[PDB]
Amino acid sequence: DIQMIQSPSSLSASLGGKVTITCKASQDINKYIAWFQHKPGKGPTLLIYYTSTLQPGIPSRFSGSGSGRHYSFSISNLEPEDIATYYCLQYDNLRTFGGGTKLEIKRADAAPTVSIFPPSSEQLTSGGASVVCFLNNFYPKDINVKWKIDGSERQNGVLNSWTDQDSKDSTYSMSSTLTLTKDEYERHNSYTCEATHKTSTSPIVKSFNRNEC
Amino acid sequence: QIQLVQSGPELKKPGETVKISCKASGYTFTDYSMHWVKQAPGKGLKWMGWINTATGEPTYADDFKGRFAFSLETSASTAYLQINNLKNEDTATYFCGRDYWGQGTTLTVSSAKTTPPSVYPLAPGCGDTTGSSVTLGCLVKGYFPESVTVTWNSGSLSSSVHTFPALLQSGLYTMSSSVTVPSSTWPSQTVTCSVAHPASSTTVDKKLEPS
Amino acid sequence: SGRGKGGKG
Repeated sequence: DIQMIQSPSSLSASLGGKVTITCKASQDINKYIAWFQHKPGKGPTLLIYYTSTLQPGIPSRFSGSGSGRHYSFSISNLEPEDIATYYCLQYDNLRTFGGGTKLEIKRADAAPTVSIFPPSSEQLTSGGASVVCFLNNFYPKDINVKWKIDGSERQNGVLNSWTDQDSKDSTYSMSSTLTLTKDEYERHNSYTCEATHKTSTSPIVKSFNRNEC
Repeated sequence: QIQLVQSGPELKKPGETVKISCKASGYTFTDYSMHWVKQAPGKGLKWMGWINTATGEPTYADDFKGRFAFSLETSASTAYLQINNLKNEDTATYFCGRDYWGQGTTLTVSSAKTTPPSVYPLAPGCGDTTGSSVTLGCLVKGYFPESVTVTWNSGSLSSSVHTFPALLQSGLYTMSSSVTVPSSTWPSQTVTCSVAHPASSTTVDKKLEPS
Repeated sequence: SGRGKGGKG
């Protein structure tokens, strides 16, 4: 019966910096708000309850304030392990979660490590030919991959998958797969993936050539 | 140490029933209410209700009135969530807790066909020097439903692993995983990917071999 | 067991 409007829905901030998240309740919730951290693959972690009280074991760089309908939550001295989605929770009248804030750490820009892989013998002899490029440990998240066969761009048959941001080094990784049939694969020689990213003024190019192996 | 341990992942068809367990330790089970929280794929947390662990009385949020049942086994310090007449839209990860929380139980509700994956090793082509590190991969293709677990050397390689989220490709899922090791250590120190697909009861190893 | 929040641990 109480709505919770959480803002912003996502943000990026530098290491060592301080961010603030807000929640607005539809009615006075009498300081009965809590804040949670939630990482993929794990249960939520309670950080703050009754607006400003720290859970035992939670560092004081987490803080909260507010009253009435308006509440705020801050993380100071940001570190890579703060990558998570944060939620407010009113518990004055039943419970309601806010919509969440996905937090990204803005580390220094990092170029991808690009690796290309030809189709495996097992996949080929079963009639398929997937060519795979890993673009690993880069920042920021935006990246473009172009595939070329014998020098000509190919867009049909490409699937791209990004990881979430890693706490180990605040980077992303992405996998790009060009899937052809064996029949079409064995009629061409050169297969190339080209990565366009903020960190390079020209594309990062990895290729292999069927006729050379 | 406060710990909540939930039962393992579940695969069900629409119309069936599932019962998920949440076993507490490290605090007095009957002194704190147990809450249940749903996280649908790609969505935020949604509160389902709570159970009074001193009386057994459950309270449900409006969206979870009807097919959902909270219960207890006080003597085993265990809370249960039962979902009757399962729906596709019950597909989600469910968490129990209050201040501390269980690890989550992932529930998949589907009537579609279970299909095992094909598992392909990704080794560098014969004509390229990778530098001081070498990255190896495994392509996991054509399976249903989610999920799969991909490990490297039975989990002993993990610091440099990237697990790429699955994508739907012609009605079936495809995912990949990479690992990176120093070039001096491969092929001399073997690297193998293992792919478990519990829905199809399959486990497949593929040794990575140089081209 | 209550409608409380926080303080466990």
